[PDB]
Amino acid sequence: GHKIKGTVVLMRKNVLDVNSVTSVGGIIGQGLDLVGSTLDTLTAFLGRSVSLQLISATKADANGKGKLGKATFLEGIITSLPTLGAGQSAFKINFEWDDGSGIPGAFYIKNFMQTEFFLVSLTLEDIPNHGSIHFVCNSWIYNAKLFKSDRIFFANQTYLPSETPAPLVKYREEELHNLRGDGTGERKEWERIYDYDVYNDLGDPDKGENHARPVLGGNDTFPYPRRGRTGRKPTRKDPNSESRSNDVYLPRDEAFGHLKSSDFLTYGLKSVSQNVLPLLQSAFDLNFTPREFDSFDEVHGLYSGGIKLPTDIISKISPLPVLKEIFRTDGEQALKFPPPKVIQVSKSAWMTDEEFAREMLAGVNPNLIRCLKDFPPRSKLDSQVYGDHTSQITKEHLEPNLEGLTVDEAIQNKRLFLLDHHDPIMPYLRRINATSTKAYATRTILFLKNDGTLRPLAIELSLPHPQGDQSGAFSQVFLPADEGVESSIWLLAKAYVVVNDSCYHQLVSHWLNTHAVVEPFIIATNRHLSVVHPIYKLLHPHYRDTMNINGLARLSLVNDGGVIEQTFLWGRYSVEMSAVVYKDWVFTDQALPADLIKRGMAIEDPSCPHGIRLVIEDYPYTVDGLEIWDAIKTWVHEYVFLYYKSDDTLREDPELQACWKELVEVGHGDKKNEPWWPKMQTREELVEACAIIIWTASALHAAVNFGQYPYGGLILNRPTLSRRFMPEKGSAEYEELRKNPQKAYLKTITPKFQTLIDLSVIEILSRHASDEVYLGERDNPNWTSDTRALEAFKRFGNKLAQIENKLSERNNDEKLRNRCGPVQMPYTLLLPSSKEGLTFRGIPNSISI
Ligand SMILES: COc1cc(OO)ccc1O
Ligand SMILES: [Fe+3]
Repeated sequence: GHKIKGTVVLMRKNVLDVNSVTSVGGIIGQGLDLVGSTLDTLTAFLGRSVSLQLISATKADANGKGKLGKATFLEGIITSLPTLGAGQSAFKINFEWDDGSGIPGAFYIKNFMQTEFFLVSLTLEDIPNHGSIHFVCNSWIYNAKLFKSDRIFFANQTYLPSETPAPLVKYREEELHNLRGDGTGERKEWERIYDYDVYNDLGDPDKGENHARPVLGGNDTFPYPRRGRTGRKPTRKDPNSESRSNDVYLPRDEAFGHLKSSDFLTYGLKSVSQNVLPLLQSAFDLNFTPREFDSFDEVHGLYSGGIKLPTDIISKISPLPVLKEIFRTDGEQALKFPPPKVIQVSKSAWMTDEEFAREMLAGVNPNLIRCLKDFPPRSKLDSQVYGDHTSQITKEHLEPNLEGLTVDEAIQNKRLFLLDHHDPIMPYLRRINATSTKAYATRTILFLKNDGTLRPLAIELSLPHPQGDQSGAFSQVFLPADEGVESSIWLLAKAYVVVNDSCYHQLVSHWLNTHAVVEPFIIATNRHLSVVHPIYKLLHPHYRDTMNINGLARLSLVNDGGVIEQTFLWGRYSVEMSAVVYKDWVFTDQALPADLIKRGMAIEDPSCPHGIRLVIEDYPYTVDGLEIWDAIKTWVHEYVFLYYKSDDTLREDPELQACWKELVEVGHGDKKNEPWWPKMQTREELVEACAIIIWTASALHAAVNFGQYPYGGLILNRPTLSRRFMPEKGSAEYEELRKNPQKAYLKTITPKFQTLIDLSVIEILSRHASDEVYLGERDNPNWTSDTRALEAFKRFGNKLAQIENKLSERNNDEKLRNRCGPVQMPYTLLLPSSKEGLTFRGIPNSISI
């Protein structure tokens, strides 16, 4: 018949593996672009090492399964190739194919090498009038005897759940079945089995009672999204907890390798909590560095001279992989930190009222503020009088040197806003304040001034059960002052609000509303939508490395004695408190327009550009994100209506339906009966659902994760812990504010040790890897043969490229100063593209850090 020409592109384990790639990190992509040939070790793949077998998409055998044509082995290396690129090795392989064998549509691969490799692609240079077929793989191929079923890959062509090619139908449903792989057994590194399980692996019951943590999800007290199932043996002292392991399983392929050493961020983070944390505390349990800061100047010295420690420790936390890049130093005993953008221009601006309020709109947590409708603000808590009652905010003390409006008119004109942190911490406060932490539940009323700037009017510091629990809310309301002890008091007052905000942001805005919430969709997508499905291809890029970064969090971030419990206010009740907040989480309210309206920050107004009128126009996060959200909406809508002819073609889609059902009923199973879930019946419901998922994985996480060090790298500006209560007016504490307010501020906020852990961790989190795939229409190569989709994708990147310039001119507009503030820090967090490193910009396609 003939002999089809195929070219296989792969990558060897050495190239992507951290343990062996800890040599290159200064520059990647270059180095003669490993054409494969030079330093030939590739002969190893030749011979009886790897075999491929074509599956016909047009010719079906006895039953109806496509005809397979002779296992062919790799023959020879292709030295160069126009589009080879770094770390890749090409191989030639011709297949025995007759004219009457049909068109290939999938292939099987066997790896007899005893050392996995990353298969990249396969291209076929056909026979009849049919063009070149491309197979995009990007998957690790492990030894052939470990599988029992044999790895299968499908060509470029995207087909609806019809599973289209008849000879290909049973191959499509079979692999999907392989992806679910039942729900029994312990998962191994080489497996690609996606399944759910509850959060029952965060504590360590065997090591103690002090170490057990409540089971998150599967119950009504602490509901939570499901997480990827790992099959470890249960804890001994507890059948419902999973035993800890220094290695958490995630389906192979969800774990992304890198070419550069400095890009294994999860590796850096694991090392900080395993090598750096333990080594760091010994120097404090010693005396090389005092346990506390004594002045602000001593804090500013962290990014200048750094912190001197015994060279014995430095020669240990310096030569190690990935950190050898992150950590700054001079030589012997001097761990420095890069200066955060917050003080690069002015070192004092963070203390200004205008900066404190501006950060509620353009900061690390710009998602909470809400337009105040009634007065005084009331709680949403139960019958414990203060929720039934309200807030004790002084209506007698609102609006000093500003507007001569009443509280009734200010609300009518929509000039009053609220940053409510009262309810979430309240029920755990008596418990939190029993430890070494002393916190308050807070509230802060802000006023919109004529110049467009926001200004905090009053802060209410509330405590629990003043002689009770019922009819309880020991509140105190503090007002702004610019001098005398009253100003040192006010400064401390803001630190109480911020300690609440930083913790709410870390656990909710960030971990919960992003990392936690997105994982069940990833499991749902892989278990039910075939790689070939159009929706699968729309979703995939936004899932990259999410399960891997989350697996690390469960292991050392949000675990029993992790960094989060040790650095944030909510302490050991950190994660469980976020499950209590999950209670109020509603999918549809995650869309930017809905969220804004929900918080009263925007009203529906058809005349306006995005269909909504903003209550505060100088609102960076909102103004910018609305542009990106709309870009996402248009792209998903164009993409969806390209494959779905009518609403009935959607309802007929078995893969899409089984996917959503399992997502609602299992993935976010604690909310299966929620009335707000979209029904996958209309095409506009699928557009909305997909837009929310993408928004969450890209722009929401970006706006939330990337300003962490730039704003919070200065612990004074974003303290994460409160150690003291507000100084008693006549006590020796009050006299200390008068004497040394700086040291008074330092004893109230996060201690020195925890500050070094926080800076280390949020420094890694806020950095962009060099091989980051950005929202800016970035994908990888030929993900689909559908020319129409490719074009709709280019249009997407094009509107993003235009949005970028658009955001750039706003930062140069001096009338919009909530974008810069006294700190002179232009809001660049929502710009799509970035270079690498601590760049206060860049929107990755997915939650990768
Ligand atoms: C537990 O949640 C977290 C997830 C993170 O991933 O970016 C980082 C810090 C966290 O506290
Ligand atoms: Fe993150």
